[PDB]
Amino acid sequence: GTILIDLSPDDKEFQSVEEEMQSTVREHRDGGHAGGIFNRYNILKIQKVCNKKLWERYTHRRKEVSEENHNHANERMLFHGSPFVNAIIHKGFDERHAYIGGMFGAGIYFAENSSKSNQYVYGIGGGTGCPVHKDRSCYICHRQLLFCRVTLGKSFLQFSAMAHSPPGHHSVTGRPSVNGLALAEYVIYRGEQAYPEYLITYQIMRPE
Ligand SMILES: O=C1OCCN1c1ccc(-c2nc3ccccc3c(=O)[nH]2)cc1
Ligand SMILES: [Zn+2]
Repeated sequence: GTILIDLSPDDKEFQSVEEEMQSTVREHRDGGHAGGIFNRYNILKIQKVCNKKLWERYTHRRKEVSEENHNHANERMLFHGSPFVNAIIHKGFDERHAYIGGMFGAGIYFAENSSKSNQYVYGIGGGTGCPVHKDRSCYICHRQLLFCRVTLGKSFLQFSAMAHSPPGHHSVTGRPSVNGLALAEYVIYRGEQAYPEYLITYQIMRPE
């Protein structure tokens, strides 16, 4: 049921999604171990992910959350990196896409920093890196991230350096409490609370 529509680089929508990718790169405390060493990306393609059934599943849950939270879905656009991006865009998010060992429990994790999601493209901790060269910092191989619409609802705030949401909450927010430059990360515990809106194909770029 999924079709992928290419955006033109001239399209304002391409440009605004690219800007969110590039502008939310940061340095990571692993010195690039998981995701590679880079300050920016080479964006190769941005595609809109269109699936009516998955969209309706998302908006149905969004309305339920909204109604439980004074008509406020608390919807964000957030990055998700996973070796399972291809399954996600066809079948939707579900329990198989959860990070069982995540610091906020077994849920599906999203980041404000694109560079954080980039650390997960080849698996937890970058796995063994790219399939072709076994390099977590590969500058040749094409990578993919999702830029997703995510319903947070009432989000449980965790200050810090598939399970259930905390009672009375629809998500968890992981607030950075140490690294002053890090943006927030978020966890949802139901696949229906995220829609994979854009598929971004890119390379990390070797700094000069
Ligand atoms: O453990 C896994 O088995 C199935 C799939 N998976 C997985 C784990 C973590 C991530 C991931 N974890 C994050 C943690 C924090 C912030 C972003 C992310 C992010 O974009 N992705 C994605 C998928
Ligand atoms: Zn490679």
